[PDB]
Amino acid sequence: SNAIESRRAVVRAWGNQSIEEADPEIHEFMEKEKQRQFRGIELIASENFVCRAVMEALGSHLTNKYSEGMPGARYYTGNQYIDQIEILCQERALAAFGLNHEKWGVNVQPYSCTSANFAVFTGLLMPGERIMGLDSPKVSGASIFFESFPYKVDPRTGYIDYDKLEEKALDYRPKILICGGSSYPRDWEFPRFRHIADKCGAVLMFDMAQISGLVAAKESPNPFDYCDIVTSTTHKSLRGPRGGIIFYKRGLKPIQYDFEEKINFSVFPSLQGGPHNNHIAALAIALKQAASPEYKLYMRQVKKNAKALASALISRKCKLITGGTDNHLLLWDLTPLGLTGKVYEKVCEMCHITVNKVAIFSENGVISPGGVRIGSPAMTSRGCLEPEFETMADFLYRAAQIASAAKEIADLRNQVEAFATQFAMPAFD
Amino acid sequence: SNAIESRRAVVRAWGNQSIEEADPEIHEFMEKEKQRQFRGIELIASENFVCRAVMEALGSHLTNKYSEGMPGARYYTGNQYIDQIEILCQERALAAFGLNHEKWGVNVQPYSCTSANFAVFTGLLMPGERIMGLDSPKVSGASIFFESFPYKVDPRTGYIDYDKLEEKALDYRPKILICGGSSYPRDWEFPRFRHIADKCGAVLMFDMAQISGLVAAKESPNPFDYCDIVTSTTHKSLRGPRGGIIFYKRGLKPIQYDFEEKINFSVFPSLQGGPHNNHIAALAIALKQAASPEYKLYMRQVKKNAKALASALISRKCKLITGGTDNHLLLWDLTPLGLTGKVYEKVCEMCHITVNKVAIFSENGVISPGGVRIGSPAMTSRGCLEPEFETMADFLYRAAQIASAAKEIADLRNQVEAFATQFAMPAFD
Amino acid sequence: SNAIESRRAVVRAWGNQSIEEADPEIHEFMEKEKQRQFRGIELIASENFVCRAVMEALGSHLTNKYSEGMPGARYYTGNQYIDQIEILCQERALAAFGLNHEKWGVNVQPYSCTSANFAVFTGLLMPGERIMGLDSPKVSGASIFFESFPYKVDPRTGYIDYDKLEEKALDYRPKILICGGSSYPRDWEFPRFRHIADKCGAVLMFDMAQISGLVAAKESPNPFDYCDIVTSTTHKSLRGPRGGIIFYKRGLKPIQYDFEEKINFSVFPSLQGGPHNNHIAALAIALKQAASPEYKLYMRQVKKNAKALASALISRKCKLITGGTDNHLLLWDLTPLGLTGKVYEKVCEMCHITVNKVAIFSENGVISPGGVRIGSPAMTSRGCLEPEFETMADFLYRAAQIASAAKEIADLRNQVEAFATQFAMPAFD
Amino acid sequence: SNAIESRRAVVRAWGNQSIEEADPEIHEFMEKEKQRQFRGIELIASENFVCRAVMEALGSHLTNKYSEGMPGARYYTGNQYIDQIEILCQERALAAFGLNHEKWGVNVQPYSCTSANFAVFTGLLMPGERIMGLDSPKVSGASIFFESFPYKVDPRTGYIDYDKLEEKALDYRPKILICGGSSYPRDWEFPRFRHIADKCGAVLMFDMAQISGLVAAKESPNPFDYCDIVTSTTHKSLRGPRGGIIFYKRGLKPIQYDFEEKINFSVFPSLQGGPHNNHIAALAIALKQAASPEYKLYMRQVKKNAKALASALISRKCKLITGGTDNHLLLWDLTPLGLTGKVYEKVCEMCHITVNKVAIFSENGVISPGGVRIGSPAMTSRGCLEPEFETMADFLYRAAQIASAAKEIADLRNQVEAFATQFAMPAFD
Repeated sequence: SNAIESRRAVVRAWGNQSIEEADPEIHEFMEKEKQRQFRGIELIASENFVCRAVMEALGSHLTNKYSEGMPGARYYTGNQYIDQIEILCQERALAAFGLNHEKWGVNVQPYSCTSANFAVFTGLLMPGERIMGLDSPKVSGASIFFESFPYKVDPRTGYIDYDKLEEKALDYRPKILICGGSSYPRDWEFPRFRHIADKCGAVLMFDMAQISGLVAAKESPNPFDYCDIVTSTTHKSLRGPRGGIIFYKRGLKPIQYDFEEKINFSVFPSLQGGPHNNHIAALAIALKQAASPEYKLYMRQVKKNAKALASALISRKCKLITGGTDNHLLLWDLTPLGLTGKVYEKVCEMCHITVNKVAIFSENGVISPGGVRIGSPAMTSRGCLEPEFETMADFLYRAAQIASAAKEIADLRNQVEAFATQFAMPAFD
Repeated sequence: SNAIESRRAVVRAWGNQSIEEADPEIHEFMEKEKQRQFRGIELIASENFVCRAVMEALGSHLTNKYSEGMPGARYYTGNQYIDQIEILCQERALAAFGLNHEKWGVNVQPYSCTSANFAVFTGLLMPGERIMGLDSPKVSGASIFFESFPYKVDPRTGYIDYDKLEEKALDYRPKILICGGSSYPRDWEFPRFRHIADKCGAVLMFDMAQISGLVAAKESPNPFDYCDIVTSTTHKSLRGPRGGIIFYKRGLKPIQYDFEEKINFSVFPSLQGGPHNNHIAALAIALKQAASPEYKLYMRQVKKNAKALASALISRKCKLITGGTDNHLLLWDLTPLGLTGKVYEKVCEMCHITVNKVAIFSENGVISPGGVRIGSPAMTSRGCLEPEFETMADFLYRAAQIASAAKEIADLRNQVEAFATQFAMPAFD
Repeated sequence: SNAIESRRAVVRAWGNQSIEEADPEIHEFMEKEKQRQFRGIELIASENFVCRAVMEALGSHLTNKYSEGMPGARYYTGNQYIDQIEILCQERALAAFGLNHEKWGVNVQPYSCTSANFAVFTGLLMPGERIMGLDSPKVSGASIFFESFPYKVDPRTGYIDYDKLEEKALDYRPKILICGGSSYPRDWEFPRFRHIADKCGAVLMFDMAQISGLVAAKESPNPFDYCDIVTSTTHKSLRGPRGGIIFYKRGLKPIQYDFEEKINFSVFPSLQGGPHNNHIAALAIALKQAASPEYKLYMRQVKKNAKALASALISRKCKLITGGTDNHLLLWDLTPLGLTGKVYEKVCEMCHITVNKVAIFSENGVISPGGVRIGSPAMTSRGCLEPEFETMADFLYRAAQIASAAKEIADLRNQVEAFATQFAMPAFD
Repeated sequence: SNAIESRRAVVRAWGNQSIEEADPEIHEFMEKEKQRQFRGIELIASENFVCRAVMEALGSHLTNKYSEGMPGARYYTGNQYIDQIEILCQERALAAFGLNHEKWGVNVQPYSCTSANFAVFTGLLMPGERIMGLDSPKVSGASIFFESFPYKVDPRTGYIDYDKLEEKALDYRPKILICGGSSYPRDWEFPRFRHIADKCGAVLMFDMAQISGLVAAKESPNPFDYCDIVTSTTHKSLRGPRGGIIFYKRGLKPIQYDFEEKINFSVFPSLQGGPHNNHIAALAIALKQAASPEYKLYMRQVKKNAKALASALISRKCKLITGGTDNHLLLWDLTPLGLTGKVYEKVCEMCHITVNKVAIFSENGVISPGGVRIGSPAMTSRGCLEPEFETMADFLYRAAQIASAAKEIADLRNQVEAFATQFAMPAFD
């Protein structure tokens, strides 16, 4: 039919336009942002670069299909292939962390790690029961609808005070004891948490926001040997898309485990709509890489690049909280240098160096504004080895040296850009 | 440096792989799903096809940047270009609906319409205050943390009973009166809601889940002349990515309006993490199209394709709830034909026809399982005009005729596939 | 010992003083009030006159023993005889209402009927769950801690609309459906409440504040044939001391009944301290009286006196809500006469007539302030028969005639006093 | 009239019967209890002996008038004289504790100290907000409807650890910080509580259940110098009737004070019905006595009798918690003697000695069941001086010697009786 043929040309002329054709203004901004990422140093601990395959999935046709529900029993029919993808993504999630499907289940639908945590609480608690997690020195949604009693690192050392923690948890008796989160540069002592959770009758939950990739690479201690629930992000050290994961115990107890029905129903229909199918397939791709040998090398390099950068700052008499790092991030007290995190943040940005401020403690226990947080995963994905992270520490210290005027920035920005533009940007050129 | 050059080839060999190279198994499933969409009839009222530009944004590099916060005051530095994009997206959102920035504000960060509704409640209510929305004939997250008292359509007619509604709202006095949602095939009488909300002291909220595109095209009544809050999806009639929007009143009242601080803080940091930057730029692209003249033609055709399909079913003595539709969807009572929605759902799927079941009322007021819901936006984007929606009604009725055996399916599937494969699939060939 | 002997004189010198000796000022005020009760007409439906036995119990030595707990299981020792009194009082309560101890249990410790109702809610419900009771045309403690959705009488008739109530209860699904309370001048239809409670899954509670003596005397329908929980006052028509009672079902269901442990534990130790031993023994005396033939004659006179007062107002063309009464109280609309309840209230008081105002409806549906409530138990305990209640109707009407003029109050007060002093006052001379 | 005359005989025949006439069975039980109090040693710290004036008020005609509301603003009319009594009682309460009416207000309606505490919470706090008080080593109504985080004494010493308490309060940030309650044998340090309350932003409440007479007599530190709210019982050391009191700050702050309207409205109509008029007049009598020189001598003897009983146990090598007492009560650890509190409890009862068991700590930190609590107000009101409290220590110890053998109980009971009957019983002969 000639009418049907001209109908196809109308669809294609709309459906098949590129960004530069369809929205010149958005394309201009998206190109300026590609240059910004290529021409700067990315030291924000929670940033990374996704590969092209992850990007192809993110920008694919699976979003056209609505898939409310969980695989196998879907609200909408026509999900044969979306179901395969999500099951494969579930299987790969269990495999990346060496989990057995008879002891662990996994939900890959949370829109983010925050939603995933909130989903755990909603599934396991009545509104107003007691949770107890780590706070940085009614804001969060968890503390609006639940009673939350955050614990704190020892101001004097930067490390968690586990004895005070056991006292608090025993006194308060939360239903969920949460470890993980914020920006803690050392290893969590999962045995002591398990011991504490056992004594006070709480479920033990690990939020692996910042370190899921290290755990997968067997380069951080394994929470799954000790926790009952583990949630994670998918975009940080894992290098997948935005999103979150909920892992939970299954089967008989050391009466069965309760989590699976409650958590699934809490994700949908309670708190979310349909899943972001494009994100789920992208995560399948990232989770298949998280289990590769190549990815284990990357994570080892992340850990080694963070150490090399820490050491270079230590050799310039910088005060780092806990004195270093076990993982990929480090917290730098700028108060000795007479600087605040806010001021330093803005000077670094003037030099194509992105860091972010964080609240820290002074030795005496007062909250200081002079904290900055940095990390290695992003520039490690761009190819940087240890010599380059030492150079970057030199940029960082020089920026601080400048900000102690509280002109010469042009030199630093020129040097940072000359430096950064030497390294590939994944999925582009 | 030769070392730095080989470092670039390592990054590129990982960063620049395609799906078919990097994950053959996921690529197989994603290709089977492209064929499924191309070779079938998509009649689920909430599905649509995104264009390539939207897809290019969805699969772009903006996700590498973390952008916690709202534009202008960001937690992380380095968001100059992401801020531009989100502001442009905010401006375009106001423009698509003819809103003035001095009377309306907009947040484009909700991960979905559900999150966006939940965000409104969290920002405006204490846990446990009274909301009152429309229900289909403690499940939802809103009813877990808030006291919710759903109202119902008149079982006898399918239409909302506004007099009973005014009585209920006056008796119960909710803090928020919500219209919109589920799968209501007629126009909402915003004047009566405003009248009812005024009498009982509630804020008036419209959830335009299903009809945001019609509203934008000035082809459905305008909620913004009457509501105080309007939330919407972004992937259904709008043809953007997944996501939600919150619009809210600003400035002086007919003491200023309160919504802006509360709703923004509820989206972040309370309930969400950082925004899905790729989704926001994709939405900017879709919102710039939603305001075009071409898009107004598309929506007019959606409305006309839904009517043509309704009429063709009416001429075969099908019972449709309210007897037709004002918009893009229609609800079909299959009980006369001696069928349930579940059974019919599975037979259609055997013929590459996707519909979804919904609960409906019988005339006497008992809940019937024989409801099915269908809609026109998806196949309208593939180019279908009214003659093709009449053909599709013929497929639908024949499928029902078959399912009254409660063999000849091969003929129907063959005919549906021969039919569907005549129409372009946006962004592909 | 001389020492020990003189120590007795000191104790007696303090312990054995009369009120007039020890507190002349309080004695003066208490004599003024005794005169006021004797020289006045007491027409407040809630008031009555306790006998000397009740007063001797209220003013006895049982208060000296602290008795936290329930009988047979008390916190303290020394309760051998207090236990027997509370047991006897429990047994007499069951007997007064014809109840069998292995289908009904009873707790006589509540400090007041309000406490008793709140104790039931605390025991049976989680904080924030739904109750539904009658309201007069946040305030109550029940509505602060639970979600209350009150129902109302039909404004046009004064009677409850059981069809609107069944609708509301099915829509709202309360966990407790309460009847009784306020000042309903007619019989509750317990069979309809039982049917409504059954359809929506609620516990059926009757608060028999006003009519508990009428029920005891078999002059009002028996709530225990239908309810699951029955609370009551003890000082109104029962003529006992201040306090409340909780009756609850026991044993097998037509799994055992839940209430006993939950309700007792809510009374003590959750909401109350030790019981008022003086009040429990007083109640034992009143409950023994309530089961006797003489009390049945008193309640019959109470009904006949209220009926005679009503008919006398009716012949003066007064408008009474529902047009009369089934029990001991009536509601009178003073709007036609051009008076407010509060204006008429204070005029009556000048004439030694105590009544109290109440909110009522007008025939349309607006709240009228011209309601007054009166009832017969107090003056029936003073000996008045039907002729004396017709005299009192004449006083009431003449008082209203005076207040429509807004002096000759003096004449009406003197007539009320000459009238009221004709009648004995229980327990004095 | 002959009719009217015979009607008086009927009323008098019922109204004027004695308990012995009207209820022989209750009279028998009440005489048995009068003997039991007279022939026993009452060492329960909570008990006391009301005088005849208090009993005549408790057994008077004021109960016949219903009096919902606060004085000067009552629901009903006819309250001219009841108002003056409650005013007088309010004034005497302020006077007994040296308070000025334009810095402190008082509500004398609470049915019990427990009711009074709960009324304060309901008035000052939203449901689900945080209180923090002392617990003995969900249960209480406060913890069902609010979030309670109890603090505890230092197990090793019996004293409160004010440094751990300041830490807890800063961590938990309660809205009300409560001191007082349970059975603390030592002085509360109000200055530290005020400092803790200030640092964490809480209202400071003192529940003076046990020591309200000592405070009135100036024999215990004055809580009103530091607290914002003070509740109290009325029947323990005050020797009044059962009931409670709420004192609250008024007027300008060192914006006005919030408590008055919130607290009064919580008492009535939220949580209670009308007040117990007989109890309010009784309290007026007790409060007048409490401000008199004679009462100050009684409380001094109460302190000296408790001190003499303690020293006698101490010389028998008993272990008392904190080693003694500042007030009227002491706690005794029976673990060294090899006894449980409950075993010793029931033995004492066989010898006409009333004590009650309590939970205590061992020196390590485990809960011991071997606690017993005793105190001096009851037998001091019967006339005992220090020598008689030393005799009583000998009874107590000899009782414990018997129970370590787990007969010669008979000898000890007969000695207790011969001893106890030496002493007068207030208000009888």
